[PDB]
Amino acid sequence: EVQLVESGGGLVQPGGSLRLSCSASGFHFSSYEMNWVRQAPGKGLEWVSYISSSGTYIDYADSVKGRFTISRDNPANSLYLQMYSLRAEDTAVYYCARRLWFGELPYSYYYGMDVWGQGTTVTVSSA
Amino acid sequence: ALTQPASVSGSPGQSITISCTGTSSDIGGYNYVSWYQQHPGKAPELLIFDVSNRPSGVSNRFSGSKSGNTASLTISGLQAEDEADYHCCSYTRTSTVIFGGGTKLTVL
Amino acid sequence: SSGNWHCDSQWLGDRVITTSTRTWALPTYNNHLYKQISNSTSGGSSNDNAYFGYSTPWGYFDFNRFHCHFSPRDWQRLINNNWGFRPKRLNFKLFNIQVKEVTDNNGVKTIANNLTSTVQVFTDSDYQLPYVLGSAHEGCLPPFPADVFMIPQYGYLTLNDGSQAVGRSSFYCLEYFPSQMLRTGNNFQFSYEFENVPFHSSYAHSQSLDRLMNPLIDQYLYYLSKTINGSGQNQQTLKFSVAGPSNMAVQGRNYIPGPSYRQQRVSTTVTQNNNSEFAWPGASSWALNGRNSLMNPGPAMASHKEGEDRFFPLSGSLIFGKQGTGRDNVDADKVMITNEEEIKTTNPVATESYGQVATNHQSAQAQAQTGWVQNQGILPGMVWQDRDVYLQGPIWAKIPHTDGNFHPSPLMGGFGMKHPPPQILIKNTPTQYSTGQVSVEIEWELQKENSKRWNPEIQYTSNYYKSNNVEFAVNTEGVYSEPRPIGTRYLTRNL
Amino acid sequence: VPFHSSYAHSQSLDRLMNPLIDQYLYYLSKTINGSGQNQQTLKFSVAGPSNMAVQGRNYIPGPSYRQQRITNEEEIKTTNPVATESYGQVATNHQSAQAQAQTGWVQNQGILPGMVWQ
Amino acid sequence: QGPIWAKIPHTDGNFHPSPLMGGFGMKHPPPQILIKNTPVPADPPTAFNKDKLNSFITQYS
Amino acid sequence: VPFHSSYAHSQSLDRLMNPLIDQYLYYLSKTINGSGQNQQTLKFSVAGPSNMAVQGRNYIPGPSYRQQRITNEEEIKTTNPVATESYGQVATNHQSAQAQAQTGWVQNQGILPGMVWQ
Repeated sequence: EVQLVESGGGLVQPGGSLRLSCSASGFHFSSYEMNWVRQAPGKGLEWVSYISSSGTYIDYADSVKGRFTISRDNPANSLYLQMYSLRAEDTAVYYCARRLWFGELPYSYYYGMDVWGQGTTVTVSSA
Repeated sequence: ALTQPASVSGSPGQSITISCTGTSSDIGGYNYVSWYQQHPGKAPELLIFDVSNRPSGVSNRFSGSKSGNTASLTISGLQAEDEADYHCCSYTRTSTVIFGGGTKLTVL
Repeated sequence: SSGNWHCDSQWLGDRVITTSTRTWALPTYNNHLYKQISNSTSGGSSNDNAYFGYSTPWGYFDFNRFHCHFSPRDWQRLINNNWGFRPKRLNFKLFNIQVKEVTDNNGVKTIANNLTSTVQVFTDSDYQLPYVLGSAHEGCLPPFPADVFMIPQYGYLTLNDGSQAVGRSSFYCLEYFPSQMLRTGNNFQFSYEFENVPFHSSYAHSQSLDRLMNPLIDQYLYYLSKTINGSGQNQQTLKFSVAGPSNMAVQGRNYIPGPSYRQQRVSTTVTQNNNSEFAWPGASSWALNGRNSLMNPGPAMASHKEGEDRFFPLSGSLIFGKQGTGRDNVDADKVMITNEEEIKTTNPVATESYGQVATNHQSAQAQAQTGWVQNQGILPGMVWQDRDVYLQGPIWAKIPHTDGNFHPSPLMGGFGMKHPPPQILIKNTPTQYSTGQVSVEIEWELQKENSKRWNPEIQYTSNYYKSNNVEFAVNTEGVYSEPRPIGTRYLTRNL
Repeated sequence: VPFHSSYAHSQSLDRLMNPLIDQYLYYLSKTINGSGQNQQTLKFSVAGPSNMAVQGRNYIPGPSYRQQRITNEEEIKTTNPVATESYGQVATNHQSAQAQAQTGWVQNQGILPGMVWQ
Repeated sequence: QGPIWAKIPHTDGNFHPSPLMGGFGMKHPPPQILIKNTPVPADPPTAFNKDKLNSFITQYS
Repeated sequence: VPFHSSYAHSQSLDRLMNPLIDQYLYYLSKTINGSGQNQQTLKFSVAGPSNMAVQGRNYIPGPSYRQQRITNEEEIKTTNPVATESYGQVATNHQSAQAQAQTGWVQNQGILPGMVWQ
């Protein structure tokens, strides 16, 4: 009954902007991290950014770094990725995913991503 | 990133193994790896987290190993369901994660 | 036989009986001698590391860590269902003593029973020797009963100026104290009664120190809201308002959080840390007789603010280590770092300032100026929690015998005692060694959980996911391991 | 009233350890791996006899109020701080990649738990 | 005008428990006394509905 | 030995349920929204007096060994299966998108925990 479903957006122009949003339902959203990863149509997964539950740590893999931001509203159970200065180097299915958590006390970390979003397709094309 | 083969094939019934090799910051030093099966147009599903640890939903036939500077997924008893693209994920030294090119498994 | 094998725990009402039986092997240390030891032999390149003292041939028994007395299960059982605990009685038996003598001709040695050898073992109940148990050293009985251990070598440190002694230094002869002598038909038992100690607090406060208020009512007290009416000259004015749920920062509170000594902040993501060698220069440290010394662990303080888990106070933690960990320059994930955050309600965070204070007096020509309070010691009206005790941590430490002290509870946590369990010294008789059994027993009194809380507690639990090995258990090769440091604060009380 | 303490301690507050044995506690030894750029790395090491400055201690030296630098109290220098010297240091900021760690001297100090003094 | 007693937060340690707002700090201060009007519903419906009853006679005591 | 029963049961085992109120249990109701391709869904409804056949019951009728279809036993049919009828059904397969659910009839049923019979 754990459901990550993101609306996001479709086709957009190069140099333009886009705002992807996600919706966490069925699990406590405020505890977990959340990740944005993208799969270009013919290529494997690539991790764009992650955001901590409290929002203290927001880190970007450097391809995008500087052109996107990430935000999460814990009372609204919604993760946001807003992006500017899009390139064709960014066209992918973007996933809303979260990392493993087991509900324990602090200083406990688990490496892997437990639940995944069904995805949203983003097409950045000039024509 | 993490280098793993383009594709792997096996005959039904027999166990086969995919590997993904990485630098000492990605894998050799840190014990972070994890494995995902994906089917076309489906969100990835986690198989193995940490090295050998496995989630409750995932089946028996999937195990994991780290021989050092390398990480490997061993699938046992291949079926038709097992056809999918297997991904390798490991948080790095700077705590930013990286993947690998994906590997398609073709059951003959 | 001179004694039986007892290991188990009995749960009766509020009492716990912890029975451990271990098997030890003691060699001969110092070739039957006393020896000066100092820094200069090992090279003594630091004035802070300068020491002088004596290593003695004897060994000693140390049970001062918890994992000795409590199986991981009975620890879990204790933590989930209890609000406090403390030791009552102590019962120690030495039996099945054996002494092996070594003969090596060229390559291969042959070890044969020597029946007439004696073992010298005494207990110092007047605390006449130097007492090294409260320092959290190695050599305690192994957590897992099947493992056999090498009894530590005793030693002590007396006063020094650099490596050289002074006339007020002392030399203690462990041969000077009357000691029962045991052969393979002898067994040594004594008992001990624990002095009055407070129950360890093993709960996390449900409410913080600043939220004690009722959210629905205003206070009758008043605070200063506004010092000017608006933009311009001569706006000086005095405005006041009720302290109420709207602004809770300002409500008058009976109690205030405890002491603080600020620790530097280290991140477990190495790229957020500064690119410099700040490990020694950066860390807090207290100085004594011209010798610098680190502040470790320090006053009991929350490890980090709520929601920030990659930060740990530089020197201010109890950092255990995983099974197999190297001795020197081990990577950060080879060690286990405890966090005290459960106290963060009552106690300030270790990496943050305790508050601010006002430096100057305002006038028309001066702005009200404030400054950061880095270290703030006890003020009347403070409340705080001590540091937690862990399955892997010390139990007690000896309160130094001094003019005075405040809050004798030891800063690594556990039960401070003026007359702790005495030291037990042992040796072979003056190439030979001994082996034997130990059975130690403590009786623990419990504080039962009274709560009326409606919704369920946090409990300690073993996580539900398939793994190669069961945790708190042997691997395939036989090596027992403890996966993580288990504190005791789980259930909850009101503040 | 308690008995007057007419004696000088054989040992010093910080030397109460057993000199032959390692602790099971680790301390933070090396924070930068090597000279260069992006070299931050966290290594630890076993607190023990080799470096005794860093051992974790159950008790600390008592309070201090600094003096400017004739009976003399130097017998109690074992458990008590020196009047003409600083109590210690405290970190004055959060370090980060941008800013180096800083410390300052504790000129006066109040009671904390675990202080013993003469 | 001011308070009489306070409750000491149950803790490992405190110093000079006297509450900073004055009066007598205590470990077992005088009990709390809690009181309410026992709810009497309005007229319930004529066939059973598992929902709790949200309509009540206005009352105060 | 037990007292022989010369009487007839007032009600059948399945008629024990109270007619007036709803259970708090739910049961699977619709497996598809509507007719067509890719309509799968799961809709859970309450077992209640409207449809009694689906309600949770605590007991089942006695064992049956089917005769082919004079003192007659029609008294006992409250708790006992009809001799000339099957005990019931069991599902024989795993459904999937590629296979329909199948079932078969029980010609002979042995004791199961929670049976009652005359």
